[PDB]
Amino acid sequence: MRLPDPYTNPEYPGLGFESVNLVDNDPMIRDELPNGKVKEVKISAQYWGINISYPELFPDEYAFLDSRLLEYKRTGDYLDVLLPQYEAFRVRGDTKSVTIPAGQKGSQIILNTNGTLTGQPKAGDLFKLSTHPKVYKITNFSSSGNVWNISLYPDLFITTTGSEKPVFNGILFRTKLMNGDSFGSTLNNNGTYSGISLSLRESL
Amino acid sequence: MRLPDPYTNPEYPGLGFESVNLVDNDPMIRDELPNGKVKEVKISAQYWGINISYPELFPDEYAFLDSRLLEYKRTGDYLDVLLPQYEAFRVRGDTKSVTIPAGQKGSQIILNTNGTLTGQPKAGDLFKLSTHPKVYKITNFSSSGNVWNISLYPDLFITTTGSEKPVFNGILFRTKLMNGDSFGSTLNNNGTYSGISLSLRESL
Amino acid sequence: MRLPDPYTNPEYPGLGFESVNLVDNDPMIRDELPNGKVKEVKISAQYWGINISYPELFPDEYAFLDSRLLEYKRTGDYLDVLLPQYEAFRVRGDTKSVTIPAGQKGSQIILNTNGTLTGQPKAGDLFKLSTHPKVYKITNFSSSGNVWNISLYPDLFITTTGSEKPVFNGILFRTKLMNGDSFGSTLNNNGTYSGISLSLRESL
Amino acid sequence: MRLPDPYTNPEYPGLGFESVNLVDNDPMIRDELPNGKVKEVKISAQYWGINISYPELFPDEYAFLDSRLLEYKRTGDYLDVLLPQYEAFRVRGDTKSVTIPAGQKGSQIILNTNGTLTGQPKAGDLFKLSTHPKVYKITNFSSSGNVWNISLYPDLFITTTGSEKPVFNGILFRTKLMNGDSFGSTLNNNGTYSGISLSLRESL
Amino acid sequence: MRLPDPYTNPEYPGLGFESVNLVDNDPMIRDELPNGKVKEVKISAQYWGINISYPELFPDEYAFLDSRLLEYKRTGDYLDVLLPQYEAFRVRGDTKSVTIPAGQKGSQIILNTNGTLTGQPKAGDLFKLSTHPKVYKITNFSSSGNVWNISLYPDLFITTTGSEKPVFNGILFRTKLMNGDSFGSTLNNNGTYSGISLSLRESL
Amino acid sequence: MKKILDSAKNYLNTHDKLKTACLIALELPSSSGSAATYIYLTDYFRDVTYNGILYRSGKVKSISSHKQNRQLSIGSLSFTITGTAEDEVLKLVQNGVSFLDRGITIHQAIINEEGNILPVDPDTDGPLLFFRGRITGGGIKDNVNTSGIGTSVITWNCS
Amino acid sequence: DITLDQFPLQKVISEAKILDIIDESYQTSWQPYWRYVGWNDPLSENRQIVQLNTILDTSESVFKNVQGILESFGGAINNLSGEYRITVEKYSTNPLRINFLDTYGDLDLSDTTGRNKFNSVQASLVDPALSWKTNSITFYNSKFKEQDKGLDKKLQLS
Repeated sequence: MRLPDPYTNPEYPGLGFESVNLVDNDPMIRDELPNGKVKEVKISAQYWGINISYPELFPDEYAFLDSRLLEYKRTGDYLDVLLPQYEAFRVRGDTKSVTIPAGQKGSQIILNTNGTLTGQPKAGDLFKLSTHPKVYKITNFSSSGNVWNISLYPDLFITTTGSEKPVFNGILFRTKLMNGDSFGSTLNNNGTYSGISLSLRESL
Repeated sequence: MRLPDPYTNPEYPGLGFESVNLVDNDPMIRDELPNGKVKEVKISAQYWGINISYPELFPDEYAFLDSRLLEYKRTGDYLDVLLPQYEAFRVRGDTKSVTIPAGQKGSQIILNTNGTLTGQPKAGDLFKLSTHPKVYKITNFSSSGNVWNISLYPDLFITTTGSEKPVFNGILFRTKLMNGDSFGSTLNNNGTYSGISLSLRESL
Repeated sequence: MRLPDPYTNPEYPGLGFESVNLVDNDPMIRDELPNGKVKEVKISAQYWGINISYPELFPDEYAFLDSRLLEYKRTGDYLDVLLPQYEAFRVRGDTKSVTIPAGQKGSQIILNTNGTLTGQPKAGDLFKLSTHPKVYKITNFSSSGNVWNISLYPDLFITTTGSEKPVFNGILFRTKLMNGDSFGSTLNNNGTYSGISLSLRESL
Repeated sequence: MRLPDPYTNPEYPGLGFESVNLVDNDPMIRDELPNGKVKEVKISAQYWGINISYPELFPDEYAFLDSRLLEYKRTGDYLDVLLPQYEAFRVRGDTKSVTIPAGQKGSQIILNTNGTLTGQPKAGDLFKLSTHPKVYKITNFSSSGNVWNISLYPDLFITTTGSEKPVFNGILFRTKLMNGDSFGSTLNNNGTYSGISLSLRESL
Repeated sequence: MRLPDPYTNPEYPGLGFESVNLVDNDPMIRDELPNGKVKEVKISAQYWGINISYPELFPDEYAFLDSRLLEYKRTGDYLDVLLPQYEAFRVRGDTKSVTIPAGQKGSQIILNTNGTLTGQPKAGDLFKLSTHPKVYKITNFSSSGNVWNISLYPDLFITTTGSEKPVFNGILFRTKLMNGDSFGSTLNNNGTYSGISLSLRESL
Repeated sequence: MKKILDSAKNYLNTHDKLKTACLIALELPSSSGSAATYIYLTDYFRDVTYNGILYRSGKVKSISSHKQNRQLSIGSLSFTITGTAEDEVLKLVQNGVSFLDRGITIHQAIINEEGNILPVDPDTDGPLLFFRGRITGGGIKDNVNTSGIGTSVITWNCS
Repeated sequence: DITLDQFPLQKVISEAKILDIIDESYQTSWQPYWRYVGWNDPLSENRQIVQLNTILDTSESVFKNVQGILESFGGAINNLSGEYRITVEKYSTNPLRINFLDTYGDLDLSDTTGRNKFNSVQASLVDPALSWKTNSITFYNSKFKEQDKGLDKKLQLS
């Protein structure tokens, strides 16, 4: 649904984010042996927790924000957030001709590119597979001219069908309000709605 | 009981709210699945929580406020609060010629007017049905001249009887105090009751 | 991994720590006897706890930091942190000719050199055996020219194999993140990722 | 071990104490009758709790502090603290010729001095028996020329064997770290180690 | 013990209290009846709680204070505190010829004097009987020349033996320390023990 | 009805701050059969000596409560000897010993200013007996938490 | 119904072989009723530890009958690894060498020694040498009772 951003619509400023917190929410079980070692087991999943805060909002901007958030609530669609932090627009070109092998799994994608992608991404850039919602952060990279492998931190929630395609640009976190339970906004004397903070979490 | 406002009787200025907080209380069931998906199902109700606070009140105006709140308490009738932030007096006209089909349900009311309404409601403007108490906020709008579609955030608690009519202006939240257990009124040295706040909940 | 530092790569300044806290975690059993004596028996391990904190990091520096930490997390390999406060470059020279007797144990290593090391280590300087991960601090020193005994804080977890060789500088704490459960990255209005702190513990 | 003090070595200033707390730790069971009386029973023991706080430390002073504390920790010996508060150097002389009767017990030591002790202690001056580590505070005094009575607050943890001798000067609290569990020191940007506080407790 | 005061020995100023808090501890049974009435039935005792706080104490004054408190603790005798706020030296004269009838009870003492007392006690002046420890406050007074009735707040714990004689000034609260479990003495850098406070309670 | 003596009655009524001490005369778990060897522990703090043996005072952190109603109920106590004393834990976990029998006698000595105030009228004027039972006991509980302090207590049961 | 596919046959056979380890205590010569004990053909070995002869009246319950057999030969049924894996009490020179440093921090010791250890035992058999009538076996021990303190304490069994 693309929660409103200045890129989306700049006529309402102040709907832009003043502090975004990507919480690497990674539920994991840790035991601390007397041997000295620590043992960790991965179950459950990873959900990038986005902790959004807004400044004071004039009635027009807050009315628009309520319009969009109520459209989110009465419908089942997921909130989509674009972070200006990682919109580096490297790589570029088109991604239709790039192919991924049959079944990849295991946190490394080895995708070969013929001539359709022109540009090496930097380690730390958000990466998404076209069919599966969740966005991955690249954490290493190596190329052999046409075939470059990409290492992802989350361990490939989807397997590979054989038609997966990278995106590398304009990837939006599917998110849902975790503050939907008590979503209030105080209208101060000043006429500006204050204390509108959003805690988002993915619904991959 | 219509909790008093300067609109009702203005000889006591300062009964107007200093801060209004519509807590969009949305009870539900959420499980953060190990897949990563967050699946939520909506049961119970969507009751608007109003958290009113007042400016410093002189003894006479707070005496009147005590009169009305205690007359609320001794009787069983619900407090009715009209929020001035949403009383924009759009739409306007009379609401007798407006009609609604037999049974709408499902958060979208398609109400047809002949010519009796002169003005488009805006997204985020409160909407109510005359027969049933609860207040709805409009989240989208579209018009075809005589028949315009109106989308509501709460999913239409009551089904349509076929004789319900909108209000669009001066709509009152049936509410009950949740501070009636222990209500405090401190008389400052300066002669003003200070920090009087009310916490309200619909009793739809 | 050699958690990135200005020593490893200085193009990103600000990756250096602004506060390093070696928590001398020394678990044990203590009973405050009714006699008045305190008897302590030491089991488990003496693992150095590092609580690293960072200055405000610009997006590129924290992007590189996320890369390295996420390639950590997806892999099972350990973090290696080189503390600059203890890297005095004392001792110096080469450590190949340094010999250690068969089995020392008991927190005192009597390591002998021919002439290959030129410099006396000082009390409070970190010390490590090449084969075993954990890092020891030196608490006393004495020399006989070619044979000098070294007293260590931890009671020599590994017994000497007979081929152990000291390092004395550039020793890396094999450690694991204890904050990877939920890692927060707030981008301030000013554009700097601020208050990024890491809490570490060895995995000896 | 003689925890470092300016008297021991003043070339490292700032290792002098800035606030010493003698916690008169007297575990004792108290019952409050409805009769009005309070009934208390003395079991367990009394340990003087010393709460040491240090200022910011430059690397040399903190390196020395680590050297001494690590040599304390790796060894079984007990930390010794001299309090400048009570080093009054009254009494004076020697204590070899003074003798104590066979078995005293019960919080009074009735010792006679022939000609070797010249000076009457003031009530409130620390007192110790030569053989038993713990430190007693005098709380009253009375003399008959050669024989003077001494009353102690802690009730004579050791009995008297007949060769016990007073000290009256240069007495040291045998103490152990109660902060050895998590003993860390943050090295700030300034280059100074801060937040080094010691909580000590006797090991009589 | 007559806890030391400037009245007892003025050579140590600052032993006077900087804040005295007579906590009128009144144990009872209270039921907040559903009728609305609150019923109070008094059992146990009405013990005056004194929470003494001290100004900045130089080492010699606190050395003497420790002497007296520790000779308190090693012995079983109660602490006696004379409150200067109530030592107005009213009444005055001698109390030997003051007579009291056989058994008074019931919180009203009618004590008759011939001419030996010259001065009317005021409501709020502490009152005590010579034989029994407890201290009473006078809440009303009325005189008939030689016979005047005196009403006490506590209801005369001891019944009258027939030889009781009032004191009216210089009356000492039999008290026991409730802070002897962990009693702390921080020495400020300035050389003064700061924030020394005592919490006391009667042991009638 | 233990007569407690009038002297002890007066002391208990007046003194109001009495230093209680328990005298535990344990009988050592011994194997292969021999004369009984007794370890004499006391709670207190100094070394309280009653009628001969010295009653060492470096162990026994706490003693349980002696709960016994008007029904024969296997009246049971439980010591708490510190598990950092090598000697006691060694006597606990040595393989070969059996201690079905072996009396435990606890004397709750009311310490005077200087050495026990002579209650128990029939017995030589010393402390009241407290358990005088047999040892059917458990053992160690160790914790050694990696974070910090761990505890270790010998829970000597006796009934 | 247990389908016989939930059992691992190899360790079942191993534990069965553990049961029938020869007991070089008695001799077949002195068994008068050699046959009605339940072994055929004298000469053969037949001296096996735990030679139980069972009646399972099928009116009590499955649970109680199975636990009765387990108490009889000594053991337990353990579907831990998904297979039932009927184990029995045993001694072996290849155990696991678990050091305390490996496990974790907590370590409880609980000597239930007052109630659960004994010096003499008494048993109750349905002896074929008594025309299937109850028979009693008792011991005493000079080592055990002298270890105790000369206290009489009998284990009782049937």
